[PDB]
Amino acid sequence: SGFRKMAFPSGKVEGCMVQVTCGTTTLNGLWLDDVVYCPRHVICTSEDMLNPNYEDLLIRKSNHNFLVQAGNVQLRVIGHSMQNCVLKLKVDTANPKTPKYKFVRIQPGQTFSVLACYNGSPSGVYQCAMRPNFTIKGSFLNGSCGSVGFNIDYDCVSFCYMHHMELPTGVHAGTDLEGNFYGPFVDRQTAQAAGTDTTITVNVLAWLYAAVINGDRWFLNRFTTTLNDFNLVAMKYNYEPLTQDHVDILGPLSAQTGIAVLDMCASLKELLQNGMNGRTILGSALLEDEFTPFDVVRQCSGVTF
Amino acid sequence: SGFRKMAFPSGKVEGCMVQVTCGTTTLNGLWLDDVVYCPRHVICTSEDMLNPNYEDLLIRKSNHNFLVQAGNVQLRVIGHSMQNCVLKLKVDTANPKTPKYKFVRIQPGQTFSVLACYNGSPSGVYQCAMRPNFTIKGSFLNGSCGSVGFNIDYDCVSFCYMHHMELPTGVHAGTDLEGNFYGPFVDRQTAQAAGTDTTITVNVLAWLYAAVINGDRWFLNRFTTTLNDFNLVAMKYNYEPLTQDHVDILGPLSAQTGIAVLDMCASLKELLQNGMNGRTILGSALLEDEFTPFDVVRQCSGVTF
Ligand SMILES: [Cl-]
Repeated sequence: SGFRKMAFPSGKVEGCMVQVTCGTTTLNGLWLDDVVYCPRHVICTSEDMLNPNYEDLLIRKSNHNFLVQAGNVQLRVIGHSMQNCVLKLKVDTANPKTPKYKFVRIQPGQTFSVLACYNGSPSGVYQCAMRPNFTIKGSFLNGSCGSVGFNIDYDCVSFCYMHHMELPTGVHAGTDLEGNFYGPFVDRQTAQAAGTDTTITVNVLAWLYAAVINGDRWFLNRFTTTLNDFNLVAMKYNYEPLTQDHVDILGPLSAQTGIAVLDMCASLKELLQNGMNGRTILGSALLEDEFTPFDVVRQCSGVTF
Repeated sequence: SGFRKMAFPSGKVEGCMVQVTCGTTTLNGLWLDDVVYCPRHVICTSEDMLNPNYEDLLIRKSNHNFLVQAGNVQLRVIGHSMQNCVLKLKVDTANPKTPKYKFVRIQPGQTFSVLACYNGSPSGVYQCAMRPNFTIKGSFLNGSCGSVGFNIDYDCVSFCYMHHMELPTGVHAGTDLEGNFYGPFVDRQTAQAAGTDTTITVNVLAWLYAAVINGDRWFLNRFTTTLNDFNLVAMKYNYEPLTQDHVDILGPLSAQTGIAVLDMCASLKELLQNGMNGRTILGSALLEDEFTPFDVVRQCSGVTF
């Protein structure tokens, strides 16, 4: 029993964590086959970051200006290129430990695991989620850029994130592994605006579905509701509008528990209106929306990757 | 910035996760050099678990009855032995990926990371803590026995836990890697009693110290206190009594923040007496005691293992 914030096993991605240094700025990289993917603001100086002309700055750099080291071995950088907001550094060697992998642009609301790294050296792992406003609330210090997010399905590591910056709000922003920023964010140390975040409704209902499976059943009520009436309570509380596709995604869970989705929506409706009353569901005095219905089926199924 | 529940990089321990099967019961193992350490209730049947005579049961087993497989390769079990509540199975081979390691019996209150495994296949990782009553609140399903807890310091993997059973309370119990159960628990499917747990005080004060470093400063007050008066508020709320050694351990943090320990104890004292008032500290509406003062210095220092 028990529901905890679980993260995918990090070993496969650890082997690909390298260190890239251009000038004084040193950040992390990801070595898959003969390319080392790193954030492109490695080429900026201390006075370039408010508005860098990344093109001209890179035109001054050559291959030998980039210093890639996969731990203690140094890699001969034989090509350099810029895709969007990342640098793709061809190298003479292919990572012997290159996992079977795929690059993916996850949809807002889907969860992944971060291997927070500093100087190419893995430090630890934790599960973060792409918020509706394309931000992630994680744990990053200066030198964490390049730390990639990822999922693991059976044997494939589907990389989906790379940390780039910390926003004024305290949350963080990154790109996919093609360099396209999640959200409206650009890699320049400017005051950027993270939109009014919302609360992933399909994920709070799935974490409540988990509590029922793990003993916490006090929220379950006699009431019911309509999909539109819970969406009127939702809009008040700045929750994500619920669709029929959410109901169908939460179906497998709704059957293992025998509770209808719209019934669980009444129990949710009534937790928002009357609060928590000092009680705890699955160990939290708040409502948790960082578990997708797959994370709930997975931990309550004993999946192995 | 940001404080998240981080877990050590799992790669080094993943290579040592194997599968041990005796009869129908299949559980996980840990392969370090030429020994495979697994929970000893692998030898029990469906009608042996209320009160197994582990000695006689093992006397009927031989080496060939144990079926160890490190993934797809099968290991020739050449010796079998019982240390306390674990089985130590000598094998013809040494794990090529055996990390530098040490077995450790952690003290109640210290934290470690669990690589929850099923059928020898790592599933995911998360940070758990040995509660004052020698229980751990984690995420375990049938088949998770053998999942080892561990810490990583620079390069050494200091294994400290192995999951054995789920208690009636819903929490879980395990052993060190010598087989000695943490707590009063015996490996027999009986109704066992987890003592009245307490709240790790040195760890709530360190997670509050973290909030100050990461922006949350509303709990900080003008009041102060004595070490004995906060221990009288502590005993009321079933918190762990605070000692001078706790104060000295929280010293490095108290200096980076400029706030005295006993001052933070007044802010704590006043969160217990008047509650949280619906506010959140570092993202939780409760008080978190699963971060040791090292976990706070580590995440706010960018350590790399
Ligand atoms: Cl909480």
